Amino acid sequence: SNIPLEELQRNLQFHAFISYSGHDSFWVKNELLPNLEKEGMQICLHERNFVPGKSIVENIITCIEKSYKSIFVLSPNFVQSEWCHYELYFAHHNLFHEGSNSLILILLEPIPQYSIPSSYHKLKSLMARRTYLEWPKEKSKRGLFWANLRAAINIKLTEQ
Repeated sequence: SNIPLEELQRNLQFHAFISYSGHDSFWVKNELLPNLEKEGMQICLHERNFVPGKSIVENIITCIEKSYKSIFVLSPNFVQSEWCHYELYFAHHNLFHEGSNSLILILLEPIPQYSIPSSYHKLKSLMARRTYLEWPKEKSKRGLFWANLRAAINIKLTEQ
């Protein structure tokens, strides 16, 4: 019931790469990863999988290149401690060709406008699309979130 990565055009190793902030580690390790790995998905994680002897940027790009999708756990913590790596890399490399299925945005916590610096142009461009999956506060809507998340991971990539 999951995408066979070996039957893809590229030699991908993971179904999705999860980029998150350390301050959001509890939800990622007790909700995100359990719900994805129990379904049989291979996850490139921000903590593990990173190879020693390389920079943090190289480890992130390596996880992205070996993953069918990339997941950003958007939150005030993610903006202040994680997004800068992507804002700097997007200024020179546009590997996510705009409107593409490659990037999946999870809004774990609402991001206030004041906490977003005026220099994070790509972050404002991504959140303006209103295509992110919001973590619901109601427990009854949790099952809808996971169904939407697994679908976003397993949907066919748009031609980019």
